[PDB]
Amino acid sequence: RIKVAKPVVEMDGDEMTRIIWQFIKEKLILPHVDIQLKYFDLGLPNRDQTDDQVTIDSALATQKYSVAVKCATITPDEARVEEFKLKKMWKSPNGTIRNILGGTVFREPIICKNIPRLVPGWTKPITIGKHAHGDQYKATDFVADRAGTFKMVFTPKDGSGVKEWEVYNFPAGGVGMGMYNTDESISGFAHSCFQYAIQKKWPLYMSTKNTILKAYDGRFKDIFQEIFDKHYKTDFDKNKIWYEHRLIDDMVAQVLKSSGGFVWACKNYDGDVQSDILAQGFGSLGLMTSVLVCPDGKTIEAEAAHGTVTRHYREHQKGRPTSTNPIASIFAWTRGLEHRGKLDGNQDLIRFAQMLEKVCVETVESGAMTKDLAGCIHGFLNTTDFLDTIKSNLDRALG
Amino acid sequence: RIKVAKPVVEMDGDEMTRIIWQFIKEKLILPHVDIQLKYFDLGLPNRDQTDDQVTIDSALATQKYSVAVKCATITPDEARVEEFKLKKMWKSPNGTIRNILGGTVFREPIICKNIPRLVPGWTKPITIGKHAHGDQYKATDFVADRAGTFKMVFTPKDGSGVKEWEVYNFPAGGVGMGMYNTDESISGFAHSCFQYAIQKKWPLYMSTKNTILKAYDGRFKDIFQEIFDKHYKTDFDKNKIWYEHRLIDDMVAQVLKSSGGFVWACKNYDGDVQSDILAQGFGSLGLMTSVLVCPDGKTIEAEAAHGTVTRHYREHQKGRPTSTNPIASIFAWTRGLEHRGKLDGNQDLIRFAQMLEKVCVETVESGAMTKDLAGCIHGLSNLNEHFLNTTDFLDTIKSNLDRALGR
Ligand SMILES: NC(=O)C1=CN([C@@H]2O[C@H](COP(=O)(O)OP(=O)(O)OC[C@H]3O[C@@H](n4cnc5c(N)ncnc54)[C@H](OP(=O)(O)O)[C@@H]3O)[C@@H](O)[C@H]2O)C=CC1
Ligand SMILES: NC(=O)C1=CN([C@@H]2O[C@H](COP(=O)(O)OP(=O)(O)OC[C@H]3O[C@@H](n4cnc5c(N)ncnc54)[C@H](OP(=O)(O)O)[C@@H]3O)[C@@H](O)[C@H]2O)C=CC1
Repeated sequence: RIKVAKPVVEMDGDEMTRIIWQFIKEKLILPHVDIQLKYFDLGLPNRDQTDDQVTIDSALATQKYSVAVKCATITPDEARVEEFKLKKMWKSPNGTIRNILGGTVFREPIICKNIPRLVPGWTKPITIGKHAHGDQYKATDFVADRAGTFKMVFTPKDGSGVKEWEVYNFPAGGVGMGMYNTDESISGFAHSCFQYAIQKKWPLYMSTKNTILKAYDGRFKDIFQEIFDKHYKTDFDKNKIWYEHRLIDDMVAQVLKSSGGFVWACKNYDGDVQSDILAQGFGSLGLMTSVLVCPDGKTIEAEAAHGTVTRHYREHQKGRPTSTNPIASIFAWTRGLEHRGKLDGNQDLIRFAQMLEKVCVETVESGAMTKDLAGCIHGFLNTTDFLDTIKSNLDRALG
Repeated sequence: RIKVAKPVVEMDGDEMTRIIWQFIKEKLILPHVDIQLKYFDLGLPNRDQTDDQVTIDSALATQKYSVAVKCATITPDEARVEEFKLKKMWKSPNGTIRNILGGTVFREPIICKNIPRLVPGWTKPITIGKHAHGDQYKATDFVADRAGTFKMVFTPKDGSGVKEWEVYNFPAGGVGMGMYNTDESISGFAHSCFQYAIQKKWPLYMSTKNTILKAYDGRFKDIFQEIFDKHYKTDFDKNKIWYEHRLIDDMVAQVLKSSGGFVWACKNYDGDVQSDILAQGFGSLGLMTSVLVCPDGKTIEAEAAHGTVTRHYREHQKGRPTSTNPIASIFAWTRGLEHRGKLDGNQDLIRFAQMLEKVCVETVESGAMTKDLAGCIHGLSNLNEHFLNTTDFLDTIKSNLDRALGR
């Protein structure tokens, strides 16, 4: 049992992933790792009870202890309010955490040699660098229930000329929203993508729709171009790599037609959508890592890219067995452990974390998998039996 | 030559598509069809000169004559202002036309039997119903060059409680934007998708990110669900089909692992992105139709889903040969002519439009194709011997159409 000097922030979640998480912690991590966990229940009942304070606390603890492992959580809508008897529609915990921590979320597939791809052309993996700040996740939206003028107004701190924009004169009912991003957050996002692309010796592509959002998306295009020209142009030339900005509509088709082997800088929203296309295309949502790398180059939050997988939980609620892939949730733990071991200089912790990752891949390659992966092969084991095979193979590998 | 009583609005465009468009009109349409064409040059130099009035005018003309055929156009940014030396960064002509006309843009692949898919699982076609109004296309965005507060003001016209929301307090430089949609536009978009799904006898899926944009995306989900329960539940139930709302992140993955055969209602932005994933996955951006179906159920605007193909035009400008797929552009004319034929009752125009569509598919199926398609068969890196260049391919279309008209 490996002794761990510093703690790891643990963010418990919801539904099917909460079930998988409990097994990982109690049967895969804690039996072989003497680790202190700063436990934060990000389960929807606890978030409602604490009036979403538990979310902010888990993020501040992450900034403090440098490492977080997050279970998928429910982002409530009108239907969840009825289902859980909530006080209100709480903001996305992911949105709250990412806005507090900041940075770039790096997402990439967990490759298994035996799993056929839905996109055979993708011979090499692709990494998405998703901007973790602002945009839709920090937007203010409303229902306009009558006629009225929708205006935007920017009042500078320096008391210069007040700017005013008439967005829309509503003739009747509708919807409106406002959102923002900062030069400093875009800069940190840009630096992280150029640094990762150099490290991988891979070209970097950044996508926007600047032809439409000329000022909003144009700033992303401008900031990335400026930073490349000043700090990374020479390094990119030395490593025989390149940087290119493409329109999102073009980029997505370019990706699908490609053979992989590149870094893709995505805006916040595109990052979510496109990483799920990548994860599915390579094999499954259960086969993708997701790591938030903060601008300080020390703090991380590892998670799965998928959700609480509600549809599989509904079957469980009926007493029926399920076939939910836990590998991504396992990799949230291992990636959080690898980083803990890297900071502490604990070679034993890194070695265990690398070994649990390897057992996951080996188990799939040995023909033991969940329905999502069996479907890739022919068009399988239940959740608990696949997890038991992981536990068996990890104990067998520990000797 | 087929006589046509009523006119069709023709919106000319830019770069590679403008060259292709000239051949289509002069060598494929006009030699066989006596039609009045309400011409509008939406070519970037002309838009600048007329201060973008030509765009507004073309859209008003489409409302009058019920049919428009549009060539892909450049939406200018800073780099285009430098290149063309423009008066300003003019708004998207598509955004402008789409917001005046309104409706849903229906996008689907043009299927060729011998073209291998990049997504082999897609054994049946998929139609995207793209909301053509509001959102990022009617957005107001800005660069905040200094610290300051960004707030939204909603002033009700009835004189009731004026509302305020502070979006952000900028500590330094940044970006801000505001956007909207209407209940009327969402309702019309909903009705169009449900009706098309019944017509196809296909289930309908609508995607949003309502968990994040609880009010904005929530309105789409609510309006679609309201309209389904009230007007289409029985019609869907009798036709063995269903309607389902999905989160966009789940939807895109569900689509990629599907075998096709459904209608996908997309919000404005997603509609563009996902249409290009669909087009590429089925074979090419050159093999997809795009038709704007207005709320009046009479007015349409047919186009290609792709852009002006700037990269291919940059090679053309160097004097080098290009291999650009004109089929999507040909289908924009055929769909416009097909609809003109339908409204007027002109069966000979309908049959010509259908014949020219048949020629396109048969030409590719005969092994005569552009680089994009040949690359599906032989690989984009290992190719010159397996594809025809642009004009050469177009000459093959011309020859095969002549041969088809012969019999
Ligand atoms: N970072 C986070 O915490 C995220 C949370 N969410 C939340 O999750 C909830 C459910 O959202 P939903 O849209 O269903 O998204 P999910 O990603 O939870 O599930 C969507 C579908 O993807 C497949 N899938 C996802 N994960 C796995 C897995 N581990 N193994 C096998 N298959 C998987 C399943 O497909 P099939 O049904 O075909 O088997 C599943 O029904 C919502 O409340 C949402 O707010 C959503 C995204 C991210
Ligand atoms: N509705 C409209 O009018 C639209 C206009 N635009 C405008 O088009 C311009 C260029 O935009 P861009 O981002 O390059 O998008 P395009 O769709 O014009 O081109 C992107 C790439 O897709 C492939 N492609 C697209 N169409 C064809 C075709 N007909 N035949 C063969 N290959 C094709 C080519 O790939 P490869 O390079 O690999 O051969 C091409 O370089 C911009 O000015 C933009 O504003 C963009 C979208 C829509």
